[PDB]
Amino acid sequence: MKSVVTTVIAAADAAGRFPSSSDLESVQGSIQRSAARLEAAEKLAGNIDAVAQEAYNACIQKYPYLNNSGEANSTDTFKAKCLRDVKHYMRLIQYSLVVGGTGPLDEWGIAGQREVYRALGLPTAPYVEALSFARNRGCAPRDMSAQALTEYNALLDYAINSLS
Amino acid sequence: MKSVVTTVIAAADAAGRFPSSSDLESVQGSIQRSAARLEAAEKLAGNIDAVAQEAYNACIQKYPYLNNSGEANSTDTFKAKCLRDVKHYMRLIQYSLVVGGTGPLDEWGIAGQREVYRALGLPTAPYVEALSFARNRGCAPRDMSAQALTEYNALLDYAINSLS
Amino acid sequence: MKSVVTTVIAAADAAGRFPSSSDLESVQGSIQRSAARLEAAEKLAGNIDAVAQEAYNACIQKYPYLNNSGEANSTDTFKAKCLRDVKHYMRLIQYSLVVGGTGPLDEWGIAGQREVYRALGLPTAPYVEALSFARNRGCAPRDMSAQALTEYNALLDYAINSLS
Amino acid sequence: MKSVVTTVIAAADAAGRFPSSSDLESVQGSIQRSAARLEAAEKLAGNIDAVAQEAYNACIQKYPYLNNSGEANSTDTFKAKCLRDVKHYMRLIQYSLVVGGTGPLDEWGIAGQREVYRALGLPTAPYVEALSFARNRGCAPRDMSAQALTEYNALLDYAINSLS
Amino acid sequence: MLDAFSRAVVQADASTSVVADMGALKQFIAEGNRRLDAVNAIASNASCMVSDAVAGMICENQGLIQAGGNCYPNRRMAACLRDAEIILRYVTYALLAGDASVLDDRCLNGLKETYAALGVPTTSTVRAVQIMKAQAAAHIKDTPSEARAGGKLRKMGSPVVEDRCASLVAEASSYFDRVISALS
Amino acid sequence: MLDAFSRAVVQADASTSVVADMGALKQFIAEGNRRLDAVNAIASNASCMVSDAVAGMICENQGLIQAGGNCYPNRRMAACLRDAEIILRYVTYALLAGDASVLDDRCLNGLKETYAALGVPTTSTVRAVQIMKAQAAAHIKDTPSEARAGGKLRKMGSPVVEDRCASLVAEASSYFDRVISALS
Amino acid sequence: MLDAFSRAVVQADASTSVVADMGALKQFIAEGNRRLDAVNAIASNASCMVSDAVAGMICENQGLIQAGGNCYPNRRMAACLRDAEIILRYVTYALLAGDASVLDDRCLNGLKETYAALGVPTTSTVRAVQIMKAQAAAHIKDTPSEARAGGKLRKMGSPVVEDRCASLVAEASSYFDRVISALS
Amino acid sequence: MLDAFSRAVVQADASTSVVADMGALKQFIAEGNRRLDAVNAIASNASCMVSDAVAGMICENQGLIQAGGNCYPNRRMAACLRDAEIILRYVTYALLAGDASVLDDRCLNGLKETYAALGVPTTSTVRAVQIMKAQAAAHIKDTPSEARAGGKLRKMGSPVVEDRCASLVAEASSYFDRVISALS
Ligand SMILES: *C(=C)C1=C(C)[C@@H](Cc2[nH]c(/C=C3N=C(/C=C4\NC(=O)[C@H](C)[C@H]4[C@@H](*)C)C(C)=C\3CCC(=O)O)c(CCC(=O)O)c2C)NC1=O
Ligand SMILES: *C(=C)C1=C(C)[C@@H](Cc2[nH]c(/C=C3N=C(/C=C4\NC(=O)[C@H](C)[C@H]4[C@@H](*)C)C(C)=C\3CCC(=O)O)c(CCC(=O)O)c2C)NC1=O
Ligand SMILES: *C(=C)C1=C(C)[C@@H](Cc2[nH]c(/C=C3N=C(/C=C4\NC(=O)[C@H](C)[C@H]4[C@@H](*)C)C(C)=C\3CCC(=O)O)c(CCC(=O)O)c2C)NC1=O
Ligand SMILES: *C(=C)C1=C(C)[C@@H](Cc2[nH]c(/C=C3N=C(/C=C4\NC(=O)[C@H](C)[C@H]4[C@@H](*)C)C(C)=C\3CCC(=O)O)c(CCC(=O)O)c2C)NC1=O
Ligand SMILES: *[C@@H](C)[C@H]1/C(=C/C2=NC(=C\c3[nH]c(C[C@H]4NC(=O)C(C=C)=C4C)c(C)c3CCC(=O)O)/C(CCC(=O)O)=C2C)NC(=O)[C@@H]1C
Ligand SMILES: *[C@@H](C)[C@H]1/C(=C/C2=NC(=C\c3[nH]c(C[C@H]4NC(=O)C(C=C)=C4C)c(C)c3CCC(=O)O)/C(CCC(=O)O)=C2C)NC(=O)[C@@H]1C
Ligand SMILES: *[C@@H](C)[C@H]1/C(=C/C2=NC(=C\c3[nH]c(C[C@H]4NC(=O)C(C=C)=C4C)c(C)c3CCC(=O)O)/C(CCC(=O)O)=C2C)NC(=O)[C@@H]1C
Ligand SMILES: *[C@@H](C)[C@H]1/C(=C/C2=NC(=C\c3[nH]c(C[C@H]4NC(=O)C(C=C)=C4C)c(C)c3CCC(=O)O)/C(CCC(=O)O)=C2C)NC(=O)[C@@H]1C
Ligand SMILES: *[C@H](C)[C@H]1/C(=C/C2=NC(=C\c3[nH]c(C[C@H]4NC(=O)C(C=C)=C4C)c(C)c3CCC(=O)O)/C(CCC(=O)O)=C2C)NC(=O)[C@@H]1C
Ligand SMILES: *[C@H](C)[C@H]1/C(=C/C2=NC(=C\c3[nH]c(C[C@H]4NC(=O)C(C=C)=C4C)c(C)c3CCC(=O)O)/C(CCC(=O)O)=C2C)NC(=O)[C@@H]1C
Ligand SMILES: *[C@H](C)[C@H]1/C(=C/C2=NC(=C\c3[nH]c(C[C@H]4NC(=O)C(C=C)=C4C)c(C)c3CCC(=O)O)/C(CCC(=O)O)=C2C)NC(=O)[C@@H]1C
Ligand SMILES: *[C@H](C)[C@H]1/C(=C/C2=NC(=C\c3[nH]c(C[C@H]4NC(=O)C(C=C)=C4C)c(C)c3CCC(=O)O)/C(CCC(=O)O)=C2C)NC(=O)[C@@H]1C
Ligand SMILES: *[C@H](C)[C@H]1/C(=C/C2=NC(=C\c3[nH]c(C[C@H]4NC(=O)C(C=C)=C4C)c(C)c3CCC(=O)O)/C(CCC(=O)O)=C2C)NC(=O)[C@@H]1C
Ligand SMILES: *[C@H](C)[C@H]1/C(=C/C2=NC(=C\c3[nH]c(C[C@H]4NC(=O)C(C=C)=C4C)c(C)c3CCC(=O)O)/C(CCC(=O)O)=C2C)NC(=O)[C@@H]1C
Repeated sequence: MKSVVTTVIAAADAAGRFPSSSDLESVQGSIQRSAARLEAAEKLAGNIDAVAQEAYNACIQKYPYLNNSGEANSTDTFKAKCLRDVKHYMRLIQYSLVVGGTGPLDEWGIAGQREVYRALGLPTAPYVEALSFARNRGCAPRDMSAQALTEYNALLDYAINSLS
Repeated sequence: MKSVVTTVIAAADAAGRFPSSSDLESVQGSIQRSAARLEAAEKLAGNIDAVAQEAYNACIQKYPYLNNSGEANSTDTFKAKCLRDVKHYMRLIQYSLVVGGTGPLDEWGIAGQREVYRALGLPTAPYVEALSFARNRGCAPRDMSAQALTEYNALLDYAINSLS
Repeated sequence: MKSVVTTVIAAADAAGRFPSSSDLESVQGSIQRSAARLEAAEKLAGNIDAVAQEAYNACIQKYPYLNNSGEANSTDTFKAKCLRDVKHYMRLIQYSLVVGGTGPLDEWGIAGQREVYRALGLPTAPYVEALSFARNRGCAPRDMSAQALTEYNALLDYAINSLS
Repeated sequence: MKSVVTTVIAAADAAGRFPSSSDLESVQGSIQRSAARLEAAEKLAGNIDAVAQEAYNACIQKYPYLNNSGEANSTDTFKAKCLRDVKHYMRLIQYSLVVGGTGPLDEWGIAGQREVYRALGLPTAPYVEALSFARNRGCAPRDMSAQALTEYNALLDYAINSLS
Repeated sequence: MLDAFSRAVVQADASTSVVADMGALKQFIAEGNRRLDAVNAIASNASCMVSDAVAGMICENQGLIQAGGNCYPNRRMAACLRDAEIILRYVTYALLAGDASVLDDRCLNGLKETYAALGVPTTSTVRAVQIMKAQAAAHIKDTPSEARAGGKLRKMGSPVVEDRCASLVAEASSYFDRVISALS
Repeated sequence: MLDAFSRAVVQADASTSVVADMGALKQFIAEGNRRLDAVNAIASNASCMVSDAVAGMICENQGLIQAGGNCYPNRRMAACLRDAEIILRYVTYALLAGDASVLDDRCLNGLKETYAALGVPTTSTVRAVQIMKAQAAAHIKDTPSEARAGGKLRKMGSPVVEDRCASLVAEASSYFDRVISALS
Repeated sequence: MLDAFSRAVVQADASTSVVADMGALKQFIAEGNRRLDAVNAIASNASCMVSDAVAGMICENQGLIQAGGNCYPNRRMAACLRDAEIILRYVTYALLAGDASVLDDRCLNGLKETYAALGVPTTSTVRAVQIMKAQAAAHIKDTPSEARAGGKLRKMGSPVVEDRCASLVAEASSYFDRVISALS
Repeated sequence: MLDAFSRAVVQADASTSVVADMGALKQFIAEGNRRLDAVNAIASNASCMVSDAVAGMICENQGLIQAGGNCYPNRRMAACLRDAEIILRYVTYALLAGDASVLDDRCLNGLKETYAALGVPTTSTVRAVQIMKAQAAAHIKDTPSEARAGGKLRKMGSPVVEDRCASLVAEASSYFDRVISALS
C-alpha cells in the first residue's frame, strides 16, 4: 500500500539495496509533514458524518432528478447507499491522511470503481459533485490549519481526478 | 541518478502517476535534511585535499608493503594515482552529499570498481583503510554538527561496504 | 560438469542429435591426451601435501605483513586455513586433470571465490602468488613428462587467471 | 558448420570462455582421426563418379518402376537429375570427411530434403537404396583401410538415417 | 534522470572538481515549499486542464472533429486526451525535479517523429500545449478566472507573496516551451 | 507491503471505521529520528555484520566447512553469505517501515520449504540469525564492543538517551525472532 | 551431467580426498576405441532399431493399433516412435559418457509419472526398450542376424576379439535396464 | 562459423566439386600440436595480456583517465578492460579454428559502428589491440622479455624449433590485423 516508506522500500528492494541516504531522507519528510495531515485526519475522524452528510446533500440538490422513480436516489435503500458511498470516500481519505500516501484510496476506493458504477448504472457526476463540494467547502484557519487544509483538499482532488 | 526526487518520480512514472501525496512528502524530507548534508558537503569541498591526504597517509602507514618494489605504492606515478583515487572517492562523496542520494558514488565510483582493481592487481584493503580512517576521524561539534557528521559518515560507510 | 565428452553430449542434446562424427573424434582426443594429464594427476595425488606446503610458504614469504596482528595469516587458525585453501586448489586441479576439463575447478573452486574473499577481507595476491609459485616450480622430466607438466601448468594458469 | 572445433568454440563462446583444456583435447582428437577420414576423403575424391554411378544403377535396378511413364526416372532429364542427386550426396559426404563433422551434409543435403522430395513427388526409397548400396559396397583393405571405411560408412549411415 | 542538484554535480564532474558554489542550490531549498505547492497546483487540477485544453484546441479548429480529422473518431479523441495528460504529467515531473531531463528523455525524444508518421498535426498539438501552459501559470499563481473555469474553479489557498512565485511560473512555462520547441 | 500506519488503517477497515486512536502513531512520529538512526546503524554496518555472523556460525560448527558441510565448497559459502545479507536487508526494511509484512511477504514466506529442499541446515541458519540479532541490538544501542569488532569497530555518534532506544532494540529483535520462528 | 571420470571425482570430493585409484579409469581409456565403436554401432543403426522395436512391440500386442489403442491414431504412433528414439538417444549418451546420469537427469526422471498422467502403457514401452536392448547388444558385438534384419542388415567391420566387447555390451544393457527399472 | 577445413569445403562447393588438394590441410594437421600450444600460450596468459595492454594504451595517453576521458570513470575503465578481453578471446577462437569467420561474425561485424555511436576512440582502441598483438607473438614464440613482464613472466615450455612457429605467429598477427582494419 503506497506511502512514503513503502515506495522507497519497494524501489530499494528492486535493486537489492539496503536503505540508504535518500530513503532515510524521504522518511524525514513523512515526519515533517505528519503534523499537518494528521491534524486533518483527526478533524475528519471526529466529524466525518456531518462532512459526508453535507457533501451528499450537495450532490442531490445539484441533481434532483436522482429522486425520480427509477433513479439512483429514489428509494430509502438507494438514499442510504448513496450517503454511505460518500462516507466511504471520506473514510478512505481519512486513511490516506493517516498513511501519508494515496494507497488506501487507490486500493479500496478507486480500484474497480468505474466498472462497478457502469455495471450498476450509477452516474458518476453526483460522486464528483459530492467530492467537489467537500473540496470547495473548507477554509483555514476556521476548519483546520492552512497546511492541514492543503492535505485534505489534495486527497479530495486526487479522488475527483480519478473519476474525471 | 538516484536521489529522493528521482526515486519517487521513477516510481510514479512506472505506474503512470502524477506526483501525489507521498511524493511531495518525500521531497519535503530532502528540504529538511539538506541543512545537515550541505553543511558536510561544504566542510568537505573546502578541505578535501587535507581530508584525502591524511586518509591516504593512513592506508600507507597501515600497509608499508605497498612501498616495496613492484607493489602498488612503490613508484612516484603509483603514489600519485593512489592518493588521486582516495580523493576521487571523497569527491564522489561530496557529490552524494549535495545530491542527498548515493547516485554519484554508485555511478561514478562503485560501478566497475571491483573489475578494475582485480584487473590491475590493486589490493582493496588500502582503499578500505583510507575510507575507514576518514570514517573514524571526525568528531562533533569540532569538525561540524553531529548531524552533518552523520551524513558524512554514512556515505563513507556506504563506500566501505561496496568494497567489503 | 564440463569435460570433453559432456561438452559434446550437451551440444548434441540441444540439437536432438545422436552422437556423430565430430563427437567421437572429440573423445578420441581424451584417449590420446589422457596419459599426460593422468600422469600429472597421479604425481599430484602422491605428493599434494608437499606441493601445497611449499606454494603456501612462498606466498607468506612474499607477503610477511600477513603475519601481523589482525592480518590473514596472523593466528594459528588463520595459518592452518590458508594452507588448507592452497591444498583445496591443488586438489581441485588434481580433479580437473582426471576429468580432463576445468569442471571441478569451475564449480568447486572458482564459483563464488571472489565473493567469499571480499566478505572475509582476504587479499587475493597471496592466492595468486601461491599458485604462481606452483606454476613456475615444475620442470620436466624431473617432476613428470613435459606434456604432463603442460597439463599441470595449464590448470594453474587457469586458476591464476580466474583470480586476476 | 559443425566440426570438432566449431562445436567446442560455440560452447566456449556461449559461456564467455577462453579455449580451455577440454577444447584443446577435443581438437587433438580431430588430429588423430584425420588420417583415417582423409584417406576415405581422398579415395572418394578420386573416384566419386564411379561410386555414384553404381549406386544410382543399384537403386534403379532395385526399382525398375521408376523408368515407367510419368515416374521419376522415366525421361532423360529425370535420369540425369537422379544420378546427379546421388552424386550430390556423395560430394557432401566427401566434404564431411574432410571437415570431420556432419556439417556439410546437415546444411546442404539434409536440411530441406524432405520438403523438396515431398513437393516433387520424389520417392525416398530410391535415395535410401542408392546410399544403402554404397554403405554395403566397400571392403577393407581392398577399397581403403578398415578405419577409413568406418569413417565412410558412418557418414553414409548418417545420411540413410536422415531419410529413414 | 537528473534533478537540479545532480545537474550541478554533472557539470562539476566535467572538471573533476567539488561543488563549491552552493548559491543557486540554497535558493532551490529556500523555494522548496513553493515548488511543492506549484506541483500540487498542476497535479490537483490535471484532469480539468487536459479536458479544457483539448476542448480549446478543438473549438478553435472544428476540422479536428469532422471526417478525416485527427480527433475523429472516438478512438482518436481518446488518444489525444491521453497524450495531453502524458505531456502534462512529464512537465509536472520536470517541475518537481527542477530539471528538464526526465521530460526530454522519457517524453519528448522522438515525439516529433512519432507524430509525423502518425499524421498528428503539429500546429494543433502546439495549441493544446499552449493552453495547458496558460492554465499551469494561473494555477501556480492561484489566480484562475471564473471566466475560463466556470463551475469547476479551484483555489489552492497557498500563502500569498507579491510576485506570486514568478520564478516558478517562468520555470514551468520553460518546460512547456521545451515541448513546443521539440514539436516545432 | 504495509507500514506501521497502513497496518493501523487495515485494522480500522476491518470494522469500516475511521482511525481515531492516534496515540501510538503520534508516538511513532515522535521516535522517527531514532528509528532512522537505528536503520542507519544496521545498514552502515551490514557487510561487517554478515561476514562476522557467518564466521561465527562456522567457528561454532566446523562441520559446515568440512566435506559434506553446507558451507562447502566456495559456491556454498558464497550462497550462505548472500542469504545472511538478504535476511538482514529485509529485517532492516521491516524496521524502517515499522511493520513485519515486507519481511514476511518477500523473504520468509516459503523459505523454510526452500531450505528443506536444498538441505540448508536449520540449526546453523538460526545461529547466524541469532548473531545478527545481537549485532543489530548493539549497533542500535551504539555500544558495540572492541572485543567482537577489533579493528573494524564503528561508533554511530547518535544523541544518547538513558534507555538507548530500548523500544527499537526490542522491535528489531522481534523481526529477527520472526525469521527464527519462520525457519523453525 | 557427469561422465565416468567426473563420477570418480564426485566420490572423492565426498571425503575431500584426491583421486587415488586410476586403474578402472585407465581401463576406460584402454577400451576407449571399443567404446567409440559401440556408440557408432547404435547411432548408425538407430532408425532401423527404433522402427523395428516399435513394430515388434506392436506385432506382439495388436491392441496397441486397434480401437482405443495407445499407438492409435497416426499422432500417437508418431509420438511413440519419437519416444523410442529419444530413449535410445539418451542411452547412447550414457554409453559414450560411461555414466548414466545424463540418462537419469534428462530422460528418466519424472517419466513414469508423465506416462501415468497420459495413459501411455509402461508395459508396452518396456517391451520396445527390451527389443532395443537386444538390438544394441548384437550391433555392438557386430553379430546381427539376417532373420531379424532382412535387406536392412548392416555390418560394422570393427576389429574382432573373442569376447566381442562383453563388458561394453553389459554396460549398454545396464542402461536400458535402468530405463526399464524407471518405468516399472 | 567456419574453420580451416569447412572454409576449403565452402570454396569447393562454389564450383560444386570435391575437395581435391588437401595439401594445405595435411599441413594444418601436421602443425596441429603447434597450434594447440599457441592457443594455450595466449589463453594461459590472457589476464596479464589484457591488463598490461589496457594500461599501456593508457600510460601512452593520459587523456583517457582524466575528465571527459573514455576510460573515466571506473565504469568506463571496466568496460574497456572487458572489451580488450572479448577481442582477445575471439582472436584465440580464430586461431584455434584456423579461420577468421568466428571473429568476423561474432565480434567485428558492427563494432566500428557501435564504437562510433559510443564515442569510443578508435586510435586508442587500435593501440590496445597493437600491444596485444605484440604480446601474443612473444608468447607464441615463447620469448617474452622480463622487461615487459617483470614478476609475472611465464615460459610455456613447448618443444623448440628454429623458426619458433613463425607460420602461426603470422596467422595470429593477421587476426589482430583484421580487428584493427575493422575499426579503422
Ligand atoms: C472553446 C469554445 C474554448 C475552450 C474550451 C476554452 C479553452 C481555453 N482555456 C483557457 C484558459 C484556462 N483554462 C483553465 C482551466 C481551469 N481552471 C480551473 O479553475 C479549472 C480547475 C480548470 C478546468 C476548467 C485555466 C486555469 C486557464 C488560465 C486562464 C484563466 O483565466 O484562468 C484558454 C486561454 C489560454 C491562452 O491564454 O492561450 C483557452 C483558449 N476557450 C475556448 O474558446
Ligand atoms: C568464531 C570463533 C567467532 C566469531 C567470528 C564471533 C562471532 C560473534 N559476533 C558476536 C557479536 C557482535 N559482532 C558485531 C560485529 C561488528 N561490530 C562492529 O563494530 C563491526 C562494525 C562489526 C563487524 C566486526 C557486533 C556489533 C556484535 C554485538 C556484541 C558486541 O558488540 O559485543 C557474537 C555474540 C552473539 C551474541 O552476543 O549473542 C558472536 C558469537 N564469535 C566467535 O566465537
Ligand atoms: C513383429 C512381427 C516383429 C518384429 C518387427 C520383430 C522385432 C524384433 N527384432 C528383434 C531383434 C533385432 N532387431 C535388430 C534390428 C536390426 N538389425 C539390423 O541389422 C538392422 C540395422 C536393424 C533393423 C532391421 C537386431 C540387430 C536384433 C538382434 C537379434 C538379431 O538376431 O539380430 C527381436 C528380438 C528381441 C529380443 O531378443 O528380445 C524382435 C521381437 N520381431 C517380431 O516378432
Ligand atoms: C605504461 C607505462 C606501459 C605499459 C603497461 C607497458 C605496456 C606494453 N607491453 C608491451 C609488450 C608485452 N607485454 C607482454 C605481457 C606479458 N608478458 C608476460 O610474460 C606476462 C605473462 C604478461 C603480462 C606482464 C608481452 C609478452 C609483450 C611482448 C614484448 C615482450 O615480451 O618483450 C608493449 C610493447 C608493444 C609493442 O611492441 O608495440 C607495451 C607498450 N609499456 C608501457 O610503457
Ligand atoms: C506559488 C507556487 C504560490 C505560493 C507558494 C508559497 N508556498 C509557501 C509556503 C509553504 N507551502 C507549503 C506546502 C508545501 N510544503 C510541503 O511540504 C507540501 C507537501 C508535502 C506542500 C504542498 C508549506 C509547508 C509552506 C511553509 C509554511 C507557510 O509558509 O505557511 C510560501 C511562503 C514561503 C515562500 O515565500 O517561499 C509561498 C509564497 N505563493 C503564491 O503567492 C503563489 C500562489
Ligand atoms: C537509538 C537508535 C540511538 C539513539 C537515537 C536518537 N536519535 C535522536 C535524534 C536525531 N537523530 C537524527 C538523525 C536521523 N534523522 C534523519 O532525518 C536521518 C536521515 C535522513 C537520521 C539518521 C536527527 C536529525 C535527530 C534530532 C536532532 C538531535 O537530537 O540532534 C535522539 C533524540 C530524540 C529522541 O529522544 O527520540 C535519540 C535518542 N540514541 C541512543 O541513545 C541510541 C544509541
Ligand atoms: C565391440 C565394441 C566390437 C569391437 C571393438 C574394437 N574396436 C577396436 C579398435 C579400434 N576401433 C576404432 C574406431 C573408433 N576409434 C575412433 O577414434 C573412432 C571415431 C572417432 C572410432 C569409431 C579404432 C581407431 C581402433 C584402433 C585401431 C585398431 O585396433 O584396429 C578393438 C581393438 C582394441 C581393443 O581390443 O580394445 C576392438 C576389440 N570389436 C569387437 O570384437 C566387437 C565387434
Ligand atoms: C610455437 C607454437 C612454439 C612451439 C610449438 C611446438 N609444439 C610442438 C609439439 C607438441 N605440442 C604439444 C602440446 C599440444 N598438443 C596437445 O594435444 C595439447 C592439449 C590437448 C597441447 C597444448 C604436443 C602433444 C606436441 C607433440 C609432442 C612433442 O613434440 O613433444 C612442436 C614439435 C612438433 C612440431 O615441430 O610441429 C613445436 C615446434 N615450438 C616453438 O619453438 C614455439 C615456442
Ligand atoms: C471560510 C470562512 C469559508 C466558510 C466556512 C464555513 N464553514 C461553515 C460550516 C461547516 N463547514 C463544514 C466542513 C468542515 N468541517 C469539517 O469537519 C471539515 C473537515 C474535516 C470541514 C472542511 C461543516 C461540517 C460545517 C457545519 C458545522 C460547522 O459549523 O462547522 C460555516 C457556517 C455556515 C455554513 O454552514 O455555511 C462557514 C461560514 N464559509 C465561507 O463563506 C468561507 C469562504
Ligand atoms: C573529536 C574530539 C576527536 C578528534 C578530533 C581531531 N581532529 C583533528 C584534526 C583534523 N581532523 C580532520 C578531519 C576533519 N576535517 C575536515 O575537513 C572533515 C570533513 C570534511 C573532517 C572530519 C582534519 C583534516 C584535521 C587536520 C586539520 C584540523 O586540525 O582541523 C585534531 C587535531 C590533532 C589531530 O590532527 O589529530 C583533533 C583533536 N580527536 C580525538 O581524539 C577525538 C576523538
Ligand atoms: C628443473 C631441474 C628445475 C628445478 C627443479 C627442482 N625441483 C626441486 C624440488 C621440488 N619440486 C617440487 C614440485 C614438483 N613435485 C611434485 O610432486 C609436483 C607436481 C605434482 C611438482 C611440480 C617439490 C614438491 C619439491 C621438493 C621435493 C623434491 O625434491 O622433489 C628441486 C630440489 C631443490 C629445490 O627444492 O629447489 C629442483 C632442483 N630446479 C631448477 O632450477 C630447474 C629450473
Ligand atoms: C534419384 C535417386 C531420384 C530422382 C531424383 C530427381 N531429383 C529431381 C530434382 C531435384 N533434386 C533435388 C535435390 C538435389 N539438389 C540439390 O541441390 C542437392 C543437395 C545439394 C540435392 C540432393 C532438388 C533440390 C530438385 C529440384 C530442383 C531441380 O530440378 O534440380 C528430379 C526432377 C524432378 C522434377 O523436375 O519434377 C528427379 C527425377 N529421380 C528418381 O527416379 C530417384 C527417385
Ligand atoms: C511408444 C514406445 C509408446 C507410446 C508413447 C507416447 N508418448 C506420448 C507422449 C509423450 N511422451 C513423452 C516423453 C518423451 N518426451 C520427452 O521430452 C522425453 C525425454 C526427454 C521423452 C521420453 C512426453 C513428455 C509426452 C507428452 C507430450 C507429447 O505429446 O510430446 C504419446 C502421445 C500421448 C497422447 O497424446 O495421448 C504416445 C502415444 N505409446 C505407446 O503405445 C508406446 C508404448
Ligand atoms: C577499451 C580498450 C576501449 C574502450 C572500451 C569501451 N567500450 C564500452 C562499451 C561497449 N563496448 C562494446 C563492444 C563489446 N561488447 C560486445 O558484445 C563485443 C563483442 C562481442 C564487444 C567488443 C559494446 C557493445 C558497448 C556498449 C554496451 C556496454 O557498455 O557494455 C565503453 C563504455 C562506453 C560508455 O558507456 O560511455 C568503453 C569505455 N574505451 C576506451 O577508451 C578504450 C579505447
